[PDB]
Amino acid sequence: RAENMLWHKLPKSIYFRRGSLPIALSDLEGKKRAFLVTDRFLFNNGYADDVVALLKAQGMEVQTFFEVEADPTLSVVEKGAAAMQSFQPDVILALGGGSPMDAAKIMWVMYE
Amino acid sequence: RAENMLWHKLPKSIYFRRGSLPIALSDLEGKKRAFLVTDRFLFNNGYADDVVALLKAQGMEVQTFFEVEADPTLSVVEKGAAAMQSFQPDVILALGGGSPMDAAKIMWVMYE
Repeated sequence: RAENMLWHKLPKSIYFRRGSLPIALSDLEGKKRAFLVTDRFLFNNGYADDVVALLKAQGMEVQTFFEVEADPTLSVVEKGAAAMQSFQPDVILALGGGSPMDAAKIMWVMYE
Repeated sequence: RAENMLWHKLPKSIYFRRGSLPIALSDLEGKKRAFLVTDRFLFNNGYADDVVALLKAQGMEVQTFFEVEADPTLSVVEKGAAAMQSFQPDVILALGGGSPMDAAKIMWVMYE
């Protein structure tokens, strides 16, 4: 007979406004390698260009990965993992809605 | 002319119940050196004994510091900093209410 543990834990760091992006990423000093996780629709739009330009702003070796559809598959996850672990990036950029981010996380940890 | 940043940031990890202590500190594996920050009243009570016993539970090189009164002083802060930086602890244990904790923080960073 005994009692339990309940929980409340949060990510440490969050930003929120219009035009956050530049002032949000301003504090990104010497993190050197970067990797993009996104979808080809959004990457197709004039959106990824913005962030890679801001990555050039101090100049990062990056590569866009827009190769996830509506779901994590067990098929993109390993190609993305293999590609980035070929790259050995040191910062991972999750973009978008639903599938792009979490699959990244997964293959992210697969890099670890 | 431009807009600003507002904020919301939190410590990552918190526990909350009755008898948290053992199940809270259970996840404290190989952190090896420990330092106590407390007051001589509370240390005088049968309270510090409990935590140092649980520190022995896997066995930590620790030392109690109960030498702060109702306030940070500019006098205890440096003796505590000097003592711990003689010890080089790697985990700092803040105990109590008001003055004991924050002064620690201060001299904590003075160690850094």
